[PDB]
Amino acid sequence: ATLNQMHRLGPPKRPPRKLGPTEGRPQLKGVVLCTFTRK
Amino acid sequence: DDPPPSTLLKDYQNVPGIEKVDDVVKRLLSLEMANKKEMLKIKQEQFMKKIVANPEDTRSLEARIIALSVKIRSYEEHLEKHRKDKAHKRYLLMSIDQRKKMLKNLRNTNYDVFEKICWGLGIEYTFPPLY
Amino acid sequence: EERQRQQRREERRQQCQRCWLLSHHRRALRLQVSREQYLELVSAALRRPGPSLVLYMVDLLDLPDALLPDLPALVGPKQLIVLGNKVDLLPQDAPGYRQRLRERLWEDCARAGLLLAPGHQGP
Amino acid sequence: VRSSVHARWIVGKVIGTKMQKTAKVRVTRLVLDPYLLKYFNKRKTYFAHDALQQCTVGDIVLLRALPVPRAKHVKHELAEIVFKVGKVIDPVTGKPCAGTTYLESPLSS
Amino acid sequence: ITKENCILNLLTEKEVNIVLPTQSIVPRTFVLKPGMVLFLGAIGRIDFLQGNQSAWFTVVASNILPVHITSLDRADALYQKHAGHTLLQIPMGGKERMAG
Amino acid sequence: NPWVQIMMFKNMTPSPFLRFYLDSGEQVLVDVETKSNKEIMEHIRKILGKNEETLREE
Amino acid sequence: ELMAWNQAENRRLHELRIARLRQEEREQEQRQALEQARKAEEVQAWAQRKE
RNA sequence: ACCACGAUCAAAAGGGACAAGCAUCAAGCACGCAGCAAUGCAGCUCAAAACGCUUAGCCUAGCCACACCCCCACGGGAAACAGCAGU
Ligand SMILES: [K+]
Ligand SMILES: [Mg+2]
Ligand SMILES: [Mg+2]
Ligand SMILES: [Mg+2]
Ligand SMILES: [Mg+2]
Ligand SMILES: [Mg+2]
Repeated sequence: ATLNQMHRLGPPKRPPRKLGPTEGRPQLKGVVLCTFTRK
Repeated sequence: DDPPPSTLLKDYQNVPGIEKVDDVVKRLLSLEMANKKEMLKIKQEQFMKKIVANPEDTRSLEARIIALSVKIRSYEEHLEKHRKDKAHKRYLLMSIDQRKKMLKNLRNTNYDVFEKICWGLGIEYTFPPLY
Repeated sequence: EERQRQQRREERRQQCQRCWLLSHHRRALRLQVSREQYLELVSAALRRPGPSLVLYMVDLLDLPDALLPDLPALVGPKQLIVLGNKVDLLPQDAPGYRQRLRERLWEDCARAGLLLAPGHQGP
Repeated sequence: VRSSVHARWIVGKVIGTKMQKTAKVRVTRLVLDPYLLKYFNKRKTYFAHDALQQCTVGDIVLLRALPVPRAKHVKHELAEIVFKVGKVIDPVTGKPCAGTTYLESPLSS
Repeated sequence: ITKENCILNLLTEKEVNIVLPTQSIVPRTFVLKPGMVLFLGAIGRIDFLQGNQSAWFTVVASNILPVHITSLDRADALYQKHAGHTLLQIPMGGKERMAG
Repeated sequence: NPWVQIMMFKNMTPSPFLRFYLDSGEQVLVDVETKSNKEIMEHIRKILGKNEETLREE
Repeated sequence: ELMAWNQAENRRLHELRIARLRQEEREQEQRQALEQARKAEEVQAWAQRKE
C-alpha cells in the first residue's frame, strides 16, 4: 500500500480479543447438574 | 448561420485578380461546389478574425477552442440526421468534454480572452457538479 | 417539536377550491358510526350480491376483537382479508413472533363461525 | 490583545461567493502524520467579509482577523486578493502573466 | 365502528395523544412480591397479593406513560395525592379533571 | 514552526518566489529564481530567522 | 535593515533578469528571422501554385 | 496594595484545539449570510466522513464529572456511608 493509502486507512486496528469459556475470568463458581463420562 | 454559398474558398480568396474573373469560374471556386469541410474552414476563419487577437497563430488555446467548437457544430449537424450513429455520438460527447477542459484552462490562465471566447462562440461556461 | 421531527423520520422510512376540498377530505375520512347504526345503514350496500372483497382491519395491540364474531352479519357471506395493523409498534419478544401473531389471528377467526379458506381451494 | 479571533492572518482560495458580501474561503495547513512523519494538507473553511463583492471562485485571497466576530461564522475580512483568477500579475516583475508565460515582456517597459 | 368501553373515549385530545403509542414500544420489567402495587398512569392499577413466591410483571405500553410501583398500604394515598399532575401523567388537569 | 501557515502554488507565475506575511501586515517578497535551495534557506534565515543568540537566551 | 537588504537583493536579481532577457530577446530575434524566411518561401510557393 | 495605580489568582462570555469502534449510520433538515431596523438573499455541514448508534473517566506534581433517583431539584419519588471503622 502506498503512503497515501496508509495515511487514509490509518494504523492497523486489531480486532477485540475473543472471550473464552470463563468470559475473561480466572475461575468461576458452578453447581453440578449431572455427572457422566465421554469418549 | 452558414457562409453564403457564393463565398470563395479559403485558398482562392487572396489570389490576385479573383475579381476580374468569369462567373463560371467563381462558381467553380465557391462553397457551392465544395464539400462541407471548406465551409467549416470558412467558419473557423471567420471566428478567428472575430475573436482572437492574432488570427494567424493556430497553436494558442483560444484557436484550439474555436476549432473544437466548429467541429462540435459539425457533429451536431451530422447527428441531427443520423440519430442512431453511436460513434459520432461518442465523438460529440467527448469533444464537448475537452472543450470544457480547454475553457477551464483558459479561465485559469487568461480571463479576458476567456470572456471574449465565451461571448464570440455563445458558450455558457458551467462549473462541474461537486458529487 | 421532538415528536414532530420523529414523525418526519417515520414518514421518511415510509418512503381556495383546493383548501376547502381538502378540508372535506379530512372530514369525510374521519367519519365514524356505532355498531347497530352500522348494521342498519351500511350493511345494506355491503350485502348486495356481486364481485366484492372486504379488507377487515384489526389493531394488533387491541386483541381479542369483539367485532370479529359479528362480521357475518355486518358484511355478509363474502371474501374477507384480515389485516393486523400497528405491527411495527410491537416489541420482538422472540424470533418468529410475526408467525405466532398470524396463527393467533387464524385461531381467532376459527373460534368465530368464519370459514378459513386460504390459498387455492378448487374449481 | 488586538482581537479575540485565534487565526489572525490566513491565505486561502475562494470556493464560494453565493452569500451577500461574504466569501467562503478554503485554507490549507500542513499537518504531520505522527506515524508516517509526512506532511499532509488539512483543509478548513473560513468566511470572510467582502464589502465590495470583489471575489471570484478560484482566486487566492488573504484574510485578516476582525477585532470581533461580526456573525456566527464571519470572523475575518478580505485584506487583499493575492492572485486574481486568470488575471495574475507577476509580483517579482510586476507584469501581467498567463500561467508560466509573460503576457507582456518585462522589456516592453 | 366505534368501540364501546374504551378509555380513549374518556380522555381528551392531548391525553389520547400521550396514551396512544407513536414510536415502537420498549417493555418494562418489574419483579414484584406479594403485597405490592403497580400503577400504569392513573388509568390502570394491579395489586399483587396471596402469592406463594415472587413474580415478574412486564408492562407493554406507551413509552411516555409512567409506571409506578408501591406497597399496598400506600397505594391509595399515593393515588389520591398524585391523580392528575405529573407523577401519573394521565389524565391531566389536577383535581378539577378527576371530579369528572 | 508549527504555527506558521505554509501553502504552495504551482505554475501560477513565470518565476518562483516566496512571500512572507507578518503580524503588522507587512509583506516580504524573496525572489528565488536561479537560486539554490540552500541559498534560499540561508536568505530566509538571515532576513526573518531568529539569530543563534536569541535561541540561546530562549 | 534586514528588509532593506532584502529589497537590495531583489533589485540585484532584477538586474540579472534584465540581462538574461535581453540576451534571450536577441537570439529570439535571429531565430524568428530565419523561421520567417522559411515561411515567406513557403507562402510564395503556395500562392503561386494557387495562381 | 488594603487610597488605587496595579500585580497574583480565576469564573461567566468570544476564538482555537481536544478519545476509540461502526458507512450493514450517507445524507443532515434550518443546520447560513446581509441590513440600525423593516426586511432581503437561499443559503449552511458532508465520502478529506456531516448526521447517527455503541464503547470508555482523562492528556495523572494532577485534572474532569458526580454526590440516592427523576441530566437539573422549585417540586416529586422516597428516607440515601461513592467520609472513617464496620455489616
Ligand atoms: K446525577
Ligand atoms: Mg471559562
Ligand atoms: Mg463507564
Ligand atoms: Mg443530582
Ligand atoms: Mg465505608
Ligand atoms: Mg450509596
